[PDB]
Amino acid sequence: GDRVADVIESSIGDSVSRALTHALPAPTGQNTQVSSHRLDTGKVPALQAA
Amino acid sequence: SDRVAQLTIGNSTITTQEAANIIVGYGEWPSYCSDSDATAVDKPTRPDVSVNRFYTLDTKLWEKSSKGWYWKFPDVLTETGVFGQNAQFHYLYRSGFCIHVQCNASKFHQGALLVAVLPEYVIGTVAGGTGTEDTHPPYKQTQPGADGFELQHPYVLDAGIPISQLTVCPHQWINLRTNNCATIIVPYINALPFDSALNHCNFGLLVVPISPLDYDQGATPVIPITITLAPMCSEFAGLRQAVTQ
Repeated sequence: GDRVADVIESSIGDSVSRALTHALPAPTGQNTQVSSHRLDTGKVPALQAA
Repeated sequence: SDRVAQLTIGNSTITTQEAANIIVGYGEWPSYCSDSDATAVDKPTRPDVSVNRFYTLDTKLWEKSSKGWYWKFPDVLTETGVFGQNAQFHYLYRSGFCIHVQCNASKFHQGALLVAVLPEYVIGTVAGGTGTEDTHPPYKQTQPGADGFELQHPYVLDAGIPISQLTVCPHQWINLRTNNCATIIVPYINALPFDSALNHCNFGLLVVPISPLDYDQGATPVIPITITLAPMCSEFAGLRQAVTQ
């Protein structure tokens, strides 16, 4: 049996590999939606951090 | 979150990581002419994306001794892209504008530019110096085109009025230690619903250094000031052959 706390609460032995991503069906190329002019501050899709 | 911005219109996008918010002239966004304000009966043409896009027209060099420059709207665009063609083929024109003035430097450079929009910016002459001669400014000075024109006497805006009160007009400042651009949105300003893009300049864009550019020997000395602008809600009417003036 287990009695000391660190042992009861440990994750030692977890065999379930957590996955951050999952597959989605994609039988066709994505579509393009209508868009209009946007003149905002704060929003900046073009800027990235490679 | 007020310092960063993206302006997308047409097939053009602008980015800036050192902004100072956006000014909307006289608190109102550009709009198309209503059926009650309109008077001309022909159906207008509204090209949309082909003319309401960002156009980068000119780059000036900011020097320690620069006095300031100005540009006239819509004069600056009358010969550029599809917008120009429509302005030439049509008698009537109306639109708004998004002006984006760019000027970056380093955290060791200093200086401040006043960027302002002055409607019906009539130019005056020095009247022969003595003021006894009633001279008039030439076409290349009233409508300088894309290259703009340099102010001779900035203190009085070359029109007998104090630049110290120019801030009563839609404006922003480019203080190098703070921001590297100015964005002003201007609605259509006139006493008529439509007008000629060639004979009438609705407003003038002034870019004047109030606090001189300065830096130490060794730092990049070439500090450009670039002018990018985009028409908004462009409408045209009164079609016929193209005319340049």
